[PDB]
Amino acid sequence: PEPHAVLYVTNELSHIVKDGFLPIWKLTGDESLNDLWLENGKYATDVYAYGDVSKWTIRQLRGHGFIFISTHKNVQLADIIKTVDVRIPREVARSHDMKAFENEIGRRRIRMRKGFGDALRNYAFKMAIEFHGSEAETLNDANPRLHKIYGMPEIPPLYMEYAEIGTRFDDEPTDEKLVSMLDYIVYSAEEVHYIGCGDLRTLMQFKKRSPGRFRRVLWHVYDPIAPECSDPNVIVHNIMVDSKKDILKHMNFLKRVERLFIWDVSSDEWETTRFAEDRLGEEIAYEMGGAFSSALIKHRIPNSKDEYHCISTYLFPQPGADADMYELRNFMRLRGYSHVDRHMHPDASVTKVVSRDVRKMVELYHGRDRGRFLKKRLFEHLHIVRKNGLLHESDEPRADLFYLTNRCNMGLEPSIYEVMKKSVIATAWVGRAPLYDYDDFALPRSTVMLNGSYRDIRILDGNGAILFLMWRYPDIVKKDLTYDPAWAMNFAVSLKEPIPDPPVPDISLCRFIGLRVESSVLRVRNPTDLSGHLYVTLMSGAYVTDLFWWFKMILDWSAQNREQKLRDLKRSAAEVIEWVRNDLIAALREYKRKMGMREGASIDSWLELLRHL
Ligand SMILES: Nc1nc2c(ncn2[C@@H]2O[C@H](COP(=O)(O)OP(=O)(O)OP(=O)(O)OC[C@H]3O[C@@H](n4cnc5c(=O)[nH]c(N)nc54)[C@H](O)[C@@H]3O)[C@@H](O)[C@H]2O)c(=O)[nH]1
Ligand SMILES: Nc1nc2[nH]cnc2c(=O)[nH]1
Ligand SMILES: Nc1nc2[nH]cnc2c(=O)[nH]1
Repeated sequence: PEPHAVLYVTNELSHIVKDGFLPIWKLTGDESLNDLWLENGKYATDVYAYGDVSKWTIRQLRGHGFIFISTHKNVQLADIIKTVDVRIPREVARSHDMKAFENEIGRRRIRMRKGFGDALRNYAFKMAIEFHGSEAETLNDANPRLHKIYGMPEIPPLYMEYAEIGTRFDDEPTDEKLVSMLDYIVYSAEEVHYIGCGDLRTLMQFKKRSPGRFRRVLWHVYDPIAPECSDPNVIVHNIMVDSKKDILKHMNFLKRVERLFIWDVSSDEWETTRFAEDRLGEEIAYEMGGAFSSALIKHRIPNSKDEYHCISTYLFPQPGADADMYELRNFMRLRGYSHVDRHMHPDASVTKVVSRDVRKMVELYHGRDRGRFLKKRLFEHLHIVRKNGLLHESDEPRADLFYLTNRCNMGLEPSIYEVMKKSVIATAWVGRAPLYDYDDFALPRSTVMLNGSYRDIRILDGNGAILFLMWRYPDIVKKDLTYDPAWAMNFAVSLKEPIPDPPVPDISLCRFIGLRVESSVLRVRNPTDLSGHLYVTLMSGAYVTDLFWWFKMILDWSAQNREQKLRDLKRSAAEVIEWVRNDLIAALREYKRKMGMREGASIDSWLELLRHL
């Protein structure tokens, strides 16, 4: 709503910037500390800035909201040598088009959006066990043997009891049929019996394509026509399969593992054959309900039958499958050991299918130039546990990311805070901007700042948090990590996180950019320094910082002593950019004087924590 980035460019690139209609800061590397804070403090939109920034650290530069743009991969600093955030392609200078240039900045900038979410996420796999409002991404980096991934993802087209279908959505071309099958089924199974594995280009491309989850799986692959395989996680079977005795002989019962059953089998004048192949695929699985958690059985749709039977949990259109291709896969969940609790997905049973309702089903969702999102929601739906955060009570520690402030959750604020009162790490939208690509609403910053900050719960804006995690967990969040601080500040981040001893006023906490431009706007629109300094932060709802800690840094920490207090920075490897109980309590009084009801206990709670400490 207010937060900007400084789009710092390098020298060769500078001259053009001068053309476009956004403001240009200019340096001049001297410039004492307190210049950059008052200058930067001017610009209300994003800016461009060029010139010598030798002397500064990075955290110092990110705290200002710098984004680094050059023809070069990097740029000298005082802290370290920072990988350029946005690299302009040569020709796409050069040529000085101002628009091509700017247009260029934005893309990468949205490409940057992931970096942020990532560091965060990455912290939480270092911390939490439950995850709520998850998706394919959080899935993608989950250790399924430890993490516990929940949410309510948007559900794919299914046949069962039961139809409702479709309805149709836009989609995109994806990995070929068979591979793209593997793609959504293989998430947590430790062992995989693949019946009918053919020439194997299938399975092999899966490896050459997504190697990790290939390699943490054991693969029995049954087929007469199957080749040899050097890969030692691939016990290859050249027997053909009519029974479960062909599969049983090859399992270790002394050890509990999640096993997966994939049946994809067809022979070489009509084809009941085709049929009693699939049925068997299934039957063999069904007998072995007891060992497998799952079955991705092939299921071609008959010509000669108007409605038929089968044992199934779900039925669905396979992504990247040819339009004419009239074959859905059947998914059967089963009783048998699993790291993902699938009980919600009903215990695979007998199912009457109206061929034509299935016919239509292929007709909406199949097509070579489709499948991308289908695949997601298939994958998403199969391996996330359908549970709802605001409502769910956890015995273990949890993470609550980028789902809380979604438009579905509207008006149920109370719960949201209760979450943030005890989530390892959760996040809320706060940005008051237009603001494309993102569908959330935002919380009054003030309200966040006050409900949010607890003894255990640290309450920063996204950037603030990034800075903090850099400073506290330097190798969950490398200093070099590319992210966009502007955007990072449309987020409110909470962390189960002790206030520092000593409460050193590190950038991660103490940034407050443009608080002066912020203040005077106040006075001319709704009128009425450390005392007032506080009132603004709240009145502005430009800022989301950790009240508690900030408090505790003032009275317990500053002053104290110029001498004795830097020193306790050194040391705490902290750093800064700006270089009494009776004051603050008035701030509060005045603030809620201007806002009964529309807040905020609490306040009351906060006041009565000074008038006690
Ligand atoms: N190695 C090997 N594999 C075989 C063989 N036959 C089928 N497959 C396996 O069938 C899968 C899908 O085939 P495709 O999608 O081309 O067609 P289907 O197998 O249904 O065709 P099929 O029923 O065997 O042939 C008759 C024709 O019916 C046509 N058809 C038209 N409308 C429909 C419909 O509504 N439903 C079905 N099932 N078929 C329809 C199909 O296009 C098809 O060409 C292939 O991936 C392969 O694994 C074979 O002889 N050798
Ligand atoms: N910043 C950000 N990163 C993400 N990574 C995946 N989803 C998101 C998101 O909504 N925001
Ligand atoms: N099946 C599947 N779908 C995805 N959608 C985005 N990433 C993935 C992935 O790794 N697997």
